Amino acid sequence: SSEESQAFQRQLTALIGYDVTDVSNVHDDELEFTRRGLVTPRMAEVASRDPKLYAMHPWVTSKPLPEYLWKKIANNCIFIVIHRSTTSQTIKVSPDDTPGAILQSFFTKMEQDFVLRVCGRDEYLVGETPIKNFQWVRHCLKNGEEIHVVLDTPPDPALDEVRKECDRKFRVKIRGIDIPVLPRNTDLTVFVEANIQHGQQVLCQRRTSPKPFTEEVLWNVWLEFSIKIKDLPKGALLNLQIYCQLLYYVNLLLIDHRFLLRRGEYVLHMWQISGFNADKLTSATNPDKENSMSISILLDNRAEMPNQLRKQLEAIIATDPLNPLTAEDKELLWHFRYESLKHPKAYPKLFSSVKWGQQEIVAKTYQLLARREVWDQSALDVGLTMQLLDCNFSDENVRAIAVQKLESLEDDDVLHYLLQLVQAVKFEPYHDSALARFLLKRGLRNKRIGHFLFWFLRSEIAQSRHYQQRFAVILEAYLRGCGTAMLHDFTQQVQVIEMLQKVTLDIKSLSAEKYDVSSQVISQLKQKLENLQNSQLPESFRVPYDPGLKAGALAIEKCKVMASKKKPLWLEFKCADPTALSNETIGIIFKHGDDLRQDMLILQILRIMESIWETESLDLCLLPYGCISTGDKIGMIEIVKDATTIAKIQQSTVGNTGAFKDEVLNHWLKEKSPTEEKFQAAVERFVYSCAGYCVATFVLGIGDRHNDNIMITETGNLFHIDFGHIERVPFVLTPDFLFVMGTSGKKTSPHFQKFQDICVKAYLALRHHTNLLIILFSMMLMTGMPQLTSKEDIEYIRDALTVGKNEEDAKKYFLDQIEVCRDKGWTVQFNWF
Ligand SMILES: CNC(=O)c1nc(-c2ccc(Cl)c(S(=O)(=O)Nc3cccc(F)c3F)c2)cnc1N
Repeated sequence: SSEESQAFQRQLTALIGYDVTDVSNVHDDELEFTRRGLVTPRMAEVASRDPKLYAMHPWVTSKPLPEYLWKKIANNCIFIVIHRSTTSQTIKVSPDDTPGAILQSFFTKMEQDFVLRVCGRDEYLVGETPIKNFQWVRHCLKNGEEIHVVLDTPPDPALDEVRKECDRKFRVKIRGIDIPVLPRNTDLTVFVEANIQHGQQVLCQRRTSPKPFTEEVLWNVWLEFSIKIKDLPKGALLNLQIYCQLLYYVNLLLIDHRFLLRRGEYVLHMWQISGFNADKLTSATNPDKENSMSISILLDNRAEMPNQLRKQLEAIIATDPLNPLTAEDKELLWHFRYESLKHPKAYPKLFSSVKWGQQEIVAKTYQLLARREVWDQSALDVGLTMQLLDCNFSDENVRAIAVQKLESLEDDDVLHYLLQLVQAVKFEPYHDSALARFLLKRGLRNKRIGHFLFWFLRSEIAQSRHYQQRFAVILEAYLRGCGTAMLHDFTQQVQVIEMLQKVTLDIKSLSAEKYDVSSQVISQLKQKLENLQNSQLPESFRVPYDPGLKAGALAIEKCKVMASKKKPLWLEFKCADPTALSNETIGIIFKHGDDLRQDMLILQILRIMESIWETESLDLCLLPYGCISTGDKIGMIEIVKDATTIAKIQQSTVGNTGAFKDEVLNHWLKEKSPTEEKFQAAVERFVYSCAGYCVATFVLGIGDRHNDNIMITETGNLFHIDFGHIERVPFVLTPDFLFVMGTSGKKTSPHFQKFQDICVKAYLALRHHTNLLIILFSMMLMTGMPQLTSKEDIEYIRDALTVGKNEEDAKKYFLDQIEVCRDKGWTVQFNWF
């Protein structure tokens, strides 16, 4: 430790937003043991990575180029437009043409160190991929637009340079509980419930005598459990809870990171229930020693299946993730564990049929996992892998075969799944996990991944006390290997975000909950932005939410505070790239008031749904806008260009306190389209994007939305906003949407029939991926909600995806829902005030 060493570590702390060397809220070694453990995987990935592919991070896919999109290539021909200083020049090109081939199919069209970069962006077309297999290229095809690439020097890889670095039964003594003040109620009773717990399966449970609820309550009882010390499984948690009814909980790992039984005296500060949630499982103690309840404790311690059994089995094995097993189901899985091993899809259920509190069963479990050829030969099924990483599996061997599968994800697919894999770190018993390290590896290997990993981790560190220490240790590890270049770049973004976040807080307080932005507010705002430009603010920052774009200077006069109780800022920037082919603006909405973690989670489910749709050649035209959560009820949102809310459209030549008429959306649509062509391209886009959002939202159960929360672009693209947030309609298909499709008001249309057609296609696309959608929704709820039912809330999607139907029963169902919305026209829209 020099200065040096510590100098650098001070930078890290501000990048993270947490001090990982602080050891004042720990009662053991684990965290520091993870900092040192993560050194090896990091270095291995630094040492092993390609310097120039790392510096240029092509964003590519191995996936087939969809039916739509080929249908946008005419004569096996793709036009690319190079640029050198003031010169341009197109180049006709073939789908399979590697960027190296294209570059010389240009030098022959009349040295080595020139790269095919994108205009506007830190985005290279490089490495050995058919151009059609770069994502920027596919963005340009889907979107009707031309590919523009500058010709310049390949970024110096030197900038990315990484810095030099017993058969006794188990018992617990419950000494007592202490809390500086209760005043919440007068009196009542309290007991401590101590649960021995594995994969949220309670192994044993004892409680204390009840006693009067006073500021200090002492017991001081040995609670003897039914289980032997030797049958405690690794990852087993002492769960300690205070009831009246549940008020407080905390957990202690019975077995530690060094495989030793937790021995000794503990005073543990607890988390308060504020009224099935990832938070409940944390091995972290509450850092607030002042206001917190504490508890103190001492630890002193080959055959042939009856054709119809086999079909019993296969029916169990073919049932959904949320289908409960019975004692019988479990005994059948376990008894026929080797038969079950032949089915990859049985793995979750088979592992839930294990008695984890028996050492000899656990051992037999390990013996069957040594026999892992069927699993290792199986194609990655992400949904099934995801299930083994959720709250029901606390065993490291089980969780580690799940991660093993994830190893073959391409980078493109990591990115689809990144937020939910970061969130899944919360179901890990230990800080250092095969999952922790896979995310670490994948981040260091790819800058795009590594950038989102930063903000994903940072979002949790800034607002999860339960989980911020774990996530900070993993973030530090990332940061000590991403390169001083990336480090430089994160520092800047944090700098800007902090600056811009003060301004949105300051400005909010100034405005009352009254629907008016006062002269002197927009005055106050314009002021700070100048008083900040113009100080203060970096010459240019990378847009988080979109790491290719770089923002430069604000456009003070386009900036404003938004017609919302939340008073978000609407900021606009000049794009610091001269080579950019527009002068369109980079818009970021900063907002305090909403939990944008919920938005993130939903938005990422929606990108996934679009990939599901792509595999079956459907484009439902979602606009899943960028949205980075930054701290407690605060963060950033992407401004969609030429977009207007659907409430604002209705409050037209009409006006305010009334009333909703069925055209207007159509007029606005023609009003906005320069040619009757463009109009029709818009009505088309509307039928698709409409369909996508009705399926998506019905499945996620977030369909009943008010139309100030539904937007549309000038080109017909519908999109829901503010997921926020939190008589029944299944989705928002109002008369004004129908008109545009062309069916006032109980008939059929060429375009309604199409809409109905597209919904049915896309719905059925999703149910093919039913098990994947269900695990995502279930983790979503556990790691990003208020409270959620370990039956009914999660089970919504089961019923939405119409599990255990044929394609017929389902098409019916969805067309039924389409109707409910038509039968109710404007009811629920009006029902708002
Ligand atoms: C009026 N809003 C817009 O024009 C707009 N809104 C968004 C947007 C997307 C998601 C969310 Cl969650 C939001 S917001 O609810 O936080 N901001 C907002 C502020 C004033 C009025 C609104 F209707 C808003 F949605 C806004 C994106 N691009 C846009 N062009």
